[PDB]
Amino acid sequence: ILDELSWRGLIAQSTDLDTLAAEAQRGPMTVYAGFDPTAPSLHAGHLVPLLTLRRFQRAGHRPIVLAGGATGMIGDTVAEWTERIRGQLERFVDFDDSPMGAIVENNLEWTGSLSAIEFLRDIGKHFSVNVMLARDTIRRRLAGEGISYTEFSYLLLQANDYVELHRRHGCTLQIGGADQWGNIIAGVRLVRQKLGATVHALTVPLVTAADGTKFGKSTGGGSLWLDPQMTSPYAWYQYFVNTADADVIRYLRWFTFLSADELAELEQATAQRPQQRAAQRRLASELTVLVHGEAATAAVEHASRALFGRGELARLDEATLAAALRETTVAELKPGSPDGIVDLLVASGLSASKGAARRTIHEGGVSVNNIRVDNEEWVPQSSDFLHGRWLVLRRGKRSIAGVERIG
Amino acid sequence: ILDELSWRGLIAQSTDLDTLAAEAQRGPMTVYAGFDPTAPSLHAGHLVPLLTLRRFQRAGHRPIVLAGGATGMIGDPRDVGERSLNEADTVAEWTERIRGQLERFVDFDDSPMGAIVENNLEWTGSLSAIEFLRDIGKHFSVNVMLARDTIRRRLAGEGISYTEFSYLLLQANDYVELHRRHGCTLQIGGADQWGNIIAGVRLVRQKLGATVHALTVPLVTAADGTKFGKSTGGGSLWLDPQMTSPYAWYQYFVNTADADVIRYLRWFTFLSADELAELEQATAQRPQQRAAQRRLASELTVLVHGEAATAAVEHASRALFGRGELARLDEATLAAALRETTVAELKPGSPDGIVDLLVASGLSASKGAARRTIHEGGVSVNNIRVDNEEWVPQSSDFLHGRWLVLRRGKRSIAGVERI
Repeated sequence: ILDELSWRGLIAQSTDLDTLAAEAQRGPMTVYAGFDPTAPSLHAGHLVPLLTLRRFQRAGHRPIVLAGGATGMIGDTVAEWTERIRGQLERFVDFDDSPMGAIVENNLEWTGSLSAIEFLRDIGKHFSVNVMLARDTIRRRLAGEGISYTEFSYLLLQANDYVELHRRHGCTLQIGGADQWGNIIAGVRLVRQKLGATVHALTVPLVTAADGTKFGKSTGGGSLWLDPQMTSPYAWYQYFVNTADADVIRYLRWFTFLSADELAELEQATAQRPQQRAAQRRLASELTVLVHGEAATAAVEHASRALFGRGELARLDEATLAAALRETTVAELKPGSPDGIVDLLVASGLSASKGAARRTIHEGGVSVNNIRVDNEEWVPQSSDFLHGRWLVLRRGKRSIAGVERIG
Repeated sequence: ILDELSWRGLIAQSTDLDTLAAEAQRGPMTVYAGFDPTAPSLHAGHLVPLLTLRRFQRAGHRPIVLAGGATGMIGDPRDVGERSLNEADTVAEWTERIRGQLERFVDFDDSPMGAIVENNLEWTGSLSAIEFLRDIGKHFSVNVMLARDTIRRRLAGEGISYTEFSYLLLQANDYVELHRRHGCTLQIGGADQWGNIIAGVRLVRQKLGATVHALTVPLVTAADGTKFGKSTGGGSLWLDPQMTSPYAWYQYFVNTADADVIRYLRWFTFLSADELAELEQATAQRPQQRAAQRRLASELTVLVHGEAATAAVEHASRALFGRGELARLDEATLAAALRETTVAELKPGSPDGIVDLLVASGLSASKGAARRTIHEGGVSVNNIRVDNEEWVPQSSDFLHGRWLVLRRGKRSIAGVERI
């Protein structure tokens, strides 16, 4: 288990690895990871922690998801969050009535009834201002935009959480994002002091692409939401299928369960057959199946291939095609007005100039509905529209835009 | 009132005086001062803020003494084993003892100007970690708190616990809470306390939008540079009689240097500018007579221990050096009086003779040197010139059947206490 995470490169930081491995084989651990419940859904940023809990469960350990209700209430519906999220959480970890079964806790269970005086006396006395400050995270925030005394205290609440989870569920490892380290180790120390017991920390890296951009950002720079109504399965698939070649294997070994040999063979694919995207499409299906299931993934794949001349877009059902198209720019054609391939290309944002359109058309690079267009004056026939609503324009084999009929 | 304080020289630092003056005329302010002592008693160190509170009342305003109960309840690293059984009862004992003393300085009665003594546990006790961090903690910059130089200097080396770093927020909060509950509009303290008093002023504006005020009072230093309110060698002078006898209280103030006596009279008492002028001349002209110091001692012993105990302490210190009759003295006073000097304990069997007692009590170094000093000039036993050498103490000589007052010249005295 620590061997798995290690070959995959998933262990950013940790307490003693040998002492931890020792605890692992000893018997089924209870691992936990924290979550802010103010959010209406889990997004792409929760994937590594969540996936890493899944990894621990497979290896036979028990995962706990700790809802940070305390902070949500201080910070700047916590029963509601759970059931809003439970559909998603279940995709990663298993909730059964047995020993390794998953389990959502809420740190309000203890923090909610914690007085200011207990906090300051029984927790705060074990903490040195210097040590707390003595951190690049807080030191950056101190040098940067400043930190409030409340923001500075979170560490203590977070530490207490570990003590309280160890007491209540025999919990002995906390996992988190690489940036959450201080929070976690604080908890290990507190547990040592308040309880005499020895426990562990292990962080996983933040994912950031070779080009420097941060993982899980959408088109508008928002979040990639696990929730289908917020981020469509298509938007979800699309995202991972457009992973750079630089990153695709790393992402695969970090996010999926492919064996090192399977990853060897895909590594070759990216080397020898890069325009074919074997690695991207595999990554895309694995992460889309994970979150949105197989049936939903199947549609998206067909749609995705159809849209790029690799398929049959007549056989895609309106719901699917519509969703697919609404992720690209779409020119909404009405009575009048374009009604011509040249016009449509510029309107849909596929060609900049009407001049540019003409050019690419005469290079054979333009296709409507996967059929090529030679003629500069081409006009859309009535029977061309898919489901009476849609045209699919494409330049080369990579860039597509839509056209929506309107009344 | 601001003029009263102004000429007496009692404004160490303040927020704008004009604005504060404005509010004073507008009518009765509620002024507060806080105390969070070690022991369960005030000492000389508290006099100035407290007597200053008294001035506010005399000037028509309402004083509040805020017992800072929260800090002590947080301060002990002791654990529930041992914290619990006692915690809340000793806090309630600490407040009543202090409230008893407070009644000397400030008049409690139902009335608008009626003093209130509160304990900041009436809000902090039920304050939750979440409320704390949410409602109060958000208004503080860590950067700003680190800058504050009490903290800046104390944060060098091992530095400080999260708890010690937090007290500021709770201190500040007391101001907010007291403005909510009593429309409290000014806090006063010692000069050193400015830092966290303004912390409160500030927090009251942020949280509550109101502009409130701050006025500190001077820390008292002798003209010779020494700190006020410390024992000859050691520590505090307590307001509690069974920690510091009334005699010791009187004598502390009777020994105020000439250099300080008028200033202290000016800060600790209600004498007029003219009355002070009179005593100032008195001190310059007749320094030996100690008029100023005796007034100080008298004024401050009455304030704390009442007229009767002051009456006793004056009679005792007169009778003890011949000038008055020690048959009249309260045993309690006489005991204190002799316990300041060097007292020789006469157990049963040990020698009685006047010469033995002289050597026992430190008044003479030898059995002969004693025999010597007895002759023309004399030792006195209970203001009685002893002229025989083999003089033994009769049973009826012992004052309250316990004490002999031995005196060598007219200045050095010692006590004999039969066990």
